[PDB]
Amino acid sequence: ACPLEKALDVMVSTFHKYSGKEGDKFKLNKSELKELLTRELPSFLGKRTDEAAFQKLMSNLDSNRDNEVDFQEYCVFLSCIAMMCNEFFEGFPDKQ
Amino acid sequence: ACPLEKALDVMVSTFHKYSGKEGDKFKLNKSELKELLTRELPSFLGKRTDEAAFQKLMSNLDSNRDNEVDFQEYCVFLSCIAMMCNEFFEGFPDKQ
Ligand SMILES: [Ca+2]
Ligand SMILES: [Ca+2]
Ligand SMILES: [Ca+2]
Ligand SMILES: [Ca+2]
Repeated sequence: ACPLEKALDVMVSTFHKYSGKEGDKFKLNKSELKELLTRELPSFLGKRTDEAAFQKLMSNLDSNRDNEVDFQEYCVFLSCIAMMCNEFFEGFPDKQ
Repeated sequence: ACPLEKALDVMVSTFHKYSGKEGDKFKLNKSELKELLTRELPSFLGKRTDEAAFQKLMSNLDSNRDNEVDFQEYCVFLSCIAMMCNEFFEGFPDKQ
C-alpha cells in the first residue's frame, strides 16, 4: 500500500466536498469553511467554534484577500497544521 | 479518526520514517529523499529515478539551500503535488 498517496487523495477530495456547496465551486466561503473545520478537522479549533474564531481563521487563511479560501490557501493551512502535529510526534515537545 | 486528520498523521509519520535514517534526523538528504519518493510516492517521479531527476528535485525542494529537505520544505512539496492532482479533479483542465 501507499498511504501517502491515499492521504494526498483525501486532502484533495475533502476540499471539494465542501467547496462545491455554494458559489465558486473552487473556493471555500465562510459557511463552507465552518463545515469543513467542524466536520473534518475538529481538533484544530476545538471549542473555538464562535464567529470571532471563524473570522480570525478566514483572515489568517485568505492571503489574497478575496474573502474565500482557495485550494492553494487550503494547502498552506494544512501544512501549518501538519507542522504543529510534527512538534508533538514524540508525545512531548522535543525541541527543549 | 476523521479522514483528513488521519491524512495529516500519515504526512507527519512518513517524513520521520525516512528523515531519521541518516545524519540529521529531522531532514531528508538525497538518499533518504530517494527512498521516500520511490517507496511512498512512486506515481510522482514515475520512470525518472535517475540521478539527474533526483538532483533537480532536491534543488527544487531545498529552498533554504542547506542541501537537505526539512519538514516545512516537505510540506511545500506535498502541497505542490496536491495542487497538481487538483488540476485534474473535474476530468478536464478547468482554468482560464
Ligand atoms: Ca464554494
Ligand atoms: Ca483567498
Ligand atoms: Ca536525515
Ligand atoms: Ca533545506
